[PDB]
Amino acid sequence: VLVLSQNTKRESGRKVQSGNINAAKTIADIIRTCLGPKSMMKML
Amino acid sequence: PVILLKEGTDSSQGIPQLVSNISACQVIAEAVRTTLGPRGMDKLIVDGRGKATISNDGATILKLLDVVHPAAKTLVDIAKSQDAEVGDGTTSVTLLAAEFLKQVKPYVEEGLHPQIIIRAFRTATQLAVNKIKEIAVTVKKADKVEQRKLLEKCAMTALSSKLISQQKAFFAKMVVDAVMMLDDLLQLKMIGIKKVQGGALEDSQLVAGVAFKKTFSYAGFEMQPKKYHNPKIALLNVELELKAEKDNAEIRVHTVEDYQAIVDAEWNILYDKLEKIHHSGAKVVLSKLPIGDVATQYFADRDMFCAGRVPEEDLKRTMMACGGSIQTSVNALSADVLGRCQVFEETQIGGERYNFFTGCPKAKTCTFILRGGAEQFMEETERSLHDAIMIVRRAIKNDSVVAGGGAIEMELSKYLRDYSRTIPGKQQLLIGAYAKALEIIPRQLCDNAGFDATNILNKLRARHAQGGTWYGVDINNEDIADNFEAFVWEPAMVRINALTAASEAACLIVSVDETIKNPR
Amino acid sequence: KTLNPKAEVARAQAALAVNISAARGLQDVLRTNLGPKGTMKMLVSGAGDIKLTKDGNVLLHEMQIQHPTASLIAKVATAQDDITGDGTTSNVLIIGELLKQADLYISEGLHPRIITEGFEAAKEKALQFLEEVKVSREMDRETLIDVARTSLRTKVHAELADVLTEAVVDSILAIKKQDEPIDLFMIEIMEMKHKSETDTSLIRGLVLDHGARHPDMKKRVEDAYILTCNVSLEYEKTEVNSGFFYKSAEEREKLVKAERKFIEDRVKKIIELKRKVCGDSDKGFVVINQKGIDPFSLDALSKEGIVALRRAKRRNMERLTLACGGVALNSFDDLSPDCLGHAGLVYEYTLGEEKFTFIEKCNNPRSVTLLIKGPNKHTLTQIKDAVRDGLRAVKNAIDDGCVVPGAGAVEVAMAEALIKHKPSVKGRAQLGVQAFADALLIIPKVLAQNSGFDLQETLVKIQAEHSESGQLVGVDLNTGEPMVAAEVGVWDNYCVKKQLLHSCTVIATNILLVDEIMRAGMSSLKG
Amino acid sequence: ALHVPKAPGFAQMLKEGAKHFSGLEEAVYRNIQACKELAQTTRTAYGPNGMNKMVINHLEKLFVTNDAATILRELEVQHPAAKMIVMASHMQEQEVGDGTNFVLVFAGALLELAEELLRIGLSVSEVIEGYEIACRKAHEILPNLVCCSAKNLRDIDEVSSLLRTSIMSKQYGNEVFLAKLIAQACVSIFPDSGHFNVDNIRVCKILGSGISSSSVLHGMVFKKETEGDVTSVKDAKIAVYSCPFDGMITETKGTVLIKTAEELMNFSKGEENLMDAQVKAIADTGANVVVTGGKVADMALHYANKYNIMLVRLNSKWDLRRLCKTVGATALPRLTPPVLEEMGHCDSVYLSEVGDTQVVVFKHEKEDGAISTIVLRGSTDNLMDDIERAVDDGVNTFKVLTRDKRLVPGGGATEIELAKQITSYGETCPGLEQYAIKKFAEAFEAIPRALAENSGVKANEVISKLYAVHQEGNKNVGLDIEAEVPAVKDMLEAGILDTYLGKYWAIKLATNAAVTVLRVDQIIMAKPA
Ligand SMILES: Nc1ncnc2c1ncn2[C@@H]1O[C@H](COP(=O)(O)OP(=O)(O)O)[C@@H](O)[C@H]1O
Ligand SMILES: Nc1ncnc2c1ncn2[C@@H]1O[C@H](COP(=O)(O)OP(=O)(O)O)[C@@H](O)[C@H]1O
Ligand SMILES: Nc1ncnc2c1ncn2[C@@H]1O[C@H](COP(=O)(O)OP(=O)(O)O)[C@@H](O)[C@H]1O
Ligand SMILES: [Mg+2]
Ligand SMILES: [Mg+2]
Ligand SMILES: [Mg+2]
Repeated sequence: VLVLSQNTKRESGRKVQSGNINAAKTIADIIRTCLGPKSMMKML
Repeated sequence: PVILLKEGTDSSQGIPQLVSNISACQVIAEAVRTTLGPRGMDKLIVDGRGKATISNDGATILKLLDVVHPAAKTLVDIAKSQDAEVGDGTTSVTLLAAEFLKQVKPYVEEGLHPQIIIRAFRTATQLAVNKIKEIAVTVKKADKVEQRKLLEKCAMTALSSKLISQQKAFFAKMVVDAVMMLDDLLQLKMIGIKKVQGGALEDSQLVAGVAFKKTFSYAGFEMQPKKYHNPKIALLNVELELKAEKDNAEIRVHTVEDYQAIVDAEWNILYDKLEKIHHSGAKVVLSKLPIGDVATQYFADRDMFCAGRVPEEDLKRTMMACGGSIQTSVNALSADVLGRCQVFEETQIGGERYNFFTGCPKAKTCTFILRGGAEQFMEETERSLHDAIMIVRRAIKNDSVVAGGGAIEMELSKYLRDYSRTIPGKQQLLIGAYAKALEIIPRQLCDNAGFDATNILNKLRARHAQGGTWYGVDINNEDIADNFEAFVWEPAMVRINALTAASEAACLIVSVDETIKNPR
Repeated sequence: KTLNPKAEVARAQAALAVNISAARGLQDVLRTNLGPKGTMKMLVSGAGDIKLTKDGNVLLHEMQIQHPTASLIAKVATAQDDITGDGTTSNVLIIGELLKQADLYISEGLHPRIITEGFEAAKEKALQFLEEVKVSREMDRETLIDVARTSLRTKVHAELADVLTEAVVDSILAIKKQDEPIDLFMIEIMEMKHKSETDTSLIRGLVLDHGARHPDMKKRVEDAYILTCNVSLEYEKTEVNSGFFYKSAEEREKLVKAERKFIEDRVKKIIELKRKVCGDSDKGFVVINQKGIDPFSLDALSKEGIVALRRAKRRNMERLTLACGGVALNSFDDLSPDCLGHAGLVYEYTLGEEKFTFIEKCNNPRSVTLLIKGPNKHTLTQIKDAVRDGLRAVKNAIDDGCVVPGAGAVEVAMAEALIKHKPSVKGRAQLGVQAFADALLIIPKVLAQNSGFDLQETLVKIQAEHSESGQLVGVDLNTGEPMVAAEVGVWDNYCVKKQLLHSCTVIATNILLVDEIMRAGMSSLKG
Repeated sequence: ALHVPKAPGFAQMLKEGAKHFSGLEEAVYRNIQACKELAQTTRTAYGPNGMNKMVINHLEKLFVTNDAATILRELEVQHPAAKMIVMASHMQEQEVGDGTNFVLVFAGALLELAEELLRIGLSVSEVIEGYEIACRKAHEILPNLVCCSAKNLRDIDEVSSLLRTSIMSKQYGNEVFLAKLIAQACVSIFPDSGHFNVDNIRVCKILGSGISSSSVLHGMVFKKETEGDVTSVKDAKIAVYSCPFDGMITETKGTVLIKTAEELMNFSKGEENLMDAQVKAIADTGANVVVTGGKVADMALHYANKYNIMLVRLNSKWDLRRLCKTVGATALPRLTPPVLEEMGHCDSVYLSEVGDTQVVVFKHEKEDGAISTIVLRGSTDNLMDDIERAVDDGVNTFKVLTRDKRLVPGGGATEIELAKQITSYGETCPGLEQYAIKKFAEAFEAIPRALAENSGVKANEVISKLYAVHQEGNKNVGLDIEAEVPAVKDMLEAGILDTYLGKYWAIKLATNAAVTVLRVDQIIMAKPA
């Protein structure tokens, strides 16, 4: 078996951009809870 | 979260999918690339059961390839279509499609609209069809000798790149006589192809009647003479053996008197049927149902021949050769329902007993006896015979031959280049690439023959530009000559059909930018 | 949650319900350790050790519970225990009752911010009422005795409780001062495995866990002198690597005597000091060393009748210096007789493999030693924990210039004050004030449930008796009749209750403002 | 490490394999994203410039077509919202048969806009009310945009000019010949008083040349052969028989009971005499070809070939009824020879072979008739399937035009005009539904943008030019396809017409799907099996 690279995965551009935008939106929606004086405390 | 499609779905974009399709098409075409001209070689395909398949035709090679690619199946489809239509140029259409795809690959990679490419392909195909129909030049009123010579030349040209190329001067007259005796409907099922082991290739003969293999025999087969001067063939379809009348019958016999009466009546019915069959004046009895041992011994005591287990196709061929009819009942055996022949023999060929039926002037069929190898050689000979028969049948209905080799391709390329040199814009490059892709036929021929392709192509282009039209390649003299004067003719229905199939395949392949595969 | 599929997370309602369930489960277990009428627990470890205790801080740690809220509650209880003292079970009960009262009003369409704002005002009012409801006394011996008896009544039975109370009071009065605060780390806790009756008294002196090593030394010594030191008396090598290079056996013997002359000089100096101190034969000499002693020095000191010790702790030197009054010197430079101690009766006691030393009969001792006696180990640990709790309670009552009656009259008074101050609060804080007032009445309810009487009727009778007469009417644990807590002798603490209320309010504010439990940490699993 | 427990209640009693989505982030937003991702798949294949799609199912079959219905049917999506969208598309195809990708794009745009409408702070009830009001307004102003109508329905030069716009969207390039063939086939089968049937069009796939060798037939064809020796008959009378061409027997199990030598010798003679008498009585009524639908015998076939009788055997049930309705004859449940009413009215029956396939052609000399057959040619099976699907779509469009002769301009002018009218009307509506109306007006711009993206030019400039043209005073002006520059062109002069009732039903179904999806805020599923 002749291969150029082993254990390598390449994606497109639109899909990568959509995934990055979705991750950023999820992070912003998760972090938006702790904002303002009426916010709540979290525990980890 | 829930995913959209099922787990196991594969997808891609447009440019990589098209590149993969072009690569698959090129890989598929590279397999049947060396099989073209007379200097080409055949292949050997072995399946899982251990059976070899040696055939020079590209159709069988593409069928035995077993390709599961969703895009590589376009070549097999057009190949099967060309084999079912005219049945000749099966690899030429694939080579042309591969060349068109390789020519449009850089144009697609550069960033061009596929609709413009499809329109250019359609326009080029229409222009090529119009040019071929214009430069056809067919005869208006010729004699029968001229038509026979044209058919013989077409058969010799079609049987020039096969395995029986050394004996192309013998099979041409045979296939001509076989096609000429096919009435007007041109029935291919009335041509029997028998393969008997033993003998040489030049020992093949063509009878003007019917001939089948000897079926099963009983103890009354050697007590009858297998030779008659002017016999009569009676076509039957009833069983001649001691059996019950009906399966859903019940006899409630009383004492021994009725038992003996029924026993005597069975033999009386049998003897009455035998006498009614014999009184028809026949000598040869043929039927599809097997014959028992009683009738075989009864027919041997009156110098009569009988044979059972006759196939349906063989019986139909015998009826078409003689002129009788299938008579299921024996209560109407006149003189117009029996066969007639001039000679009937029974010789041994290759250690197998065969029956010969010939001499009838009103024969509308024939039988071929192919000798040579054992299995693969016989199959190749049968395929070549079928291809020659199809070529002759197409030339009979088309009566318009053209020059072979590569003169028509060069003329089409020159016409396309001259047409593209006038229209400006982006339409010039596409037609130019389409014309340059048609020049791969002489290059492939020179590569298969082992000669210089560049110099030959340059000389052909110079001769076509300085014109001196039907000039192709030459393998014997290793130069260029006149293909129309060298008795190299081919039907015009092979080039147009192949061009249309290649155009359709290109339009179906280019207009695809997505590939979805479902699991299981 | 989409970025890490292998991570659990709770929402606003789920985490709140989980916290409420955990609080209820922790409250329903520790509700049987309030008051002296509680039940004892038997803890069995993984090795096979049995522990019989009644404190809540030990039960909250020996329960084997894996929960964040339970861990926080146990940490708060341990902090309260090692900062103040007795105040863990009641703290957990009040926290659970407050959480239940808050959850009762949360699942009705309210915001926890209003409940927190109401709880803040309720705690402020409770503190303002406690700042004026406290009673200041002179803090005599009877008050401390009653406080210790009330603190130790919820541990053992009666006679042992009174004995421990008397011992703690005597030790506190012995270590009592007029200018310096109550300093700990002075009373040695020695355990014994015999005489589990009336034997856990107070020893006016010090009891060590190591005796003499030379068998030729005297056992019972009358009037002797105490010498506290920590100088080394063994074969101490030099810091730089050296070596002997003798020639014959005479040089070897000379080098052997040379390395021992350094210790022989100190031995002769000690002998001369002892001869100068004594002179005749009616007195003795006791030497207390912190490091080891070579057998040569032990044999040399045994010829003069010296009972020296070796290998001691650091607190023993300070205890001896505080009791006898000597000087814990480090070198034998200015060895003056004024840096010695005075003793009275020194006898060595043997208990099989172990060996102890009794140093009693002193002039003016300031560091006593409590001799704990028990049949097994669990009883010894329980008595030690009870003594520690009593000492902490006595120290907290002494450090404060006021007293607070126990029982449950203070909680009823606080609830009545919060009810009277309920309509005087604007906004929607009335529900929070009512919840805080109803949550403070969990102590009398649990007390009446553990005593063996009714709850609602008892609470109604107590409220009626408190409203019909402005007195500190407590709750009886024998007949269920409304009695006075300040008349019998039930007393508690003020700073302890203040810290308990502050911790309860802090826990309530921290729990009611959390509604998200996420666990997105590393699994730390590779394979 | 500390492990967080579960909520004591529905979380603990949720059982394994099941899921729960109570919040709007894990339900409404998830469904909106799934619908957007589903609509983004078939977005590039919309107008005539849309490419094809090679879909391979689990049966190892190829599907290289252009219609979105087959693609959606060959996806097997495990999503509830996508399943509802597929069901709505199938319902639209069953009702009309020419509007699936448009409905998908409309629903996707509506859901993508409702996402931000709920994100900014608006509720679901006000959005649903505004969407319903906008849909009612669009349906009210829809009949006020009719600019063309069908005059005659039996004219060849008129019907072919109407379905050409719908055929060009599927087959770009070679569409005039297909439109002419469809018009001729519809005219040859068009009776009187309306009532056009959709099951009177047959499709025969024969491998041969290309699309230029296709031709229509005024009859029916079968992929069988002749059982007897009779080749072709000129003036023949077809005699259909539902019963098999054999001797009838009893349904109850019964055997024959022969006696001595008399019955044993006379039974076969009497049977043969009865068979010969029946064969003679069948052929004495003027019949020349007998079409059966069961198993034939050898003696019957021989007796039919003796009297020159053509035998045609077929096993398809519906094919027999179609052949009976084409020639006007009926069926018979017993071997009974006809007299004068159950005869045959054919013209020419012959057996030919084209493309190495022997087929029996029943050509009729009458220009009218009952049903017809469109013989299609091609080299590949995918192209033949695409041509058959295009012919079916053209037949459906012709049926829709016959049901309603109201024509509306296509391309991208009607949607732009409707959006402009909704935006102009929505500016005078107070409350909170004005934002929903303005969003519904913006959802109509997803068709011109997709068309401009598929053509190969910009979309914003084309939209601005179309808006300026509509504001100037023109209405029947849309985008251009053959023009390489972003410009506009008149739709009435070029001949771009579409069905009004079909578009109305498509918009209605899209609005119904939108208001049905925008009503569920929590999904409760279980475990797959
Ligand atoms: N005797 C000949 N002289 C010149 N050209 C020939 C001759 N025989 C075959 N060819 C050329 O070889 C090509 C291959 O033909 P053939 O092998 O018969 O079928 P296919 O085109 O399917 O390979 C034809 O295009 C023909 O022009
Ligand atoms: N003898 C008693 N008389 C009245 N009340 C008592 C008595 N003993 C204990 N209590 C009450 O029981 C409550 C619980 O005391 P305990 O469990 O010993 O310690 P903690 O207060 O830390 O829980 C105290 O608040 C106290 O008021
Ligand atoms: N010749 C044309 N000129 C302009 N627009 C066209 C033409 N043909 C089709 N279209 C547009 O392409 C769109 C797609 O039509 P079609 O694929 O037939 O059905 P669907 O709308 O269901 O996809 C239609 O909305 C129509 O407006
Ligand atoms: Mg060939
Ligand atoms: Mg206590
Ligand atoms: Mg459509």
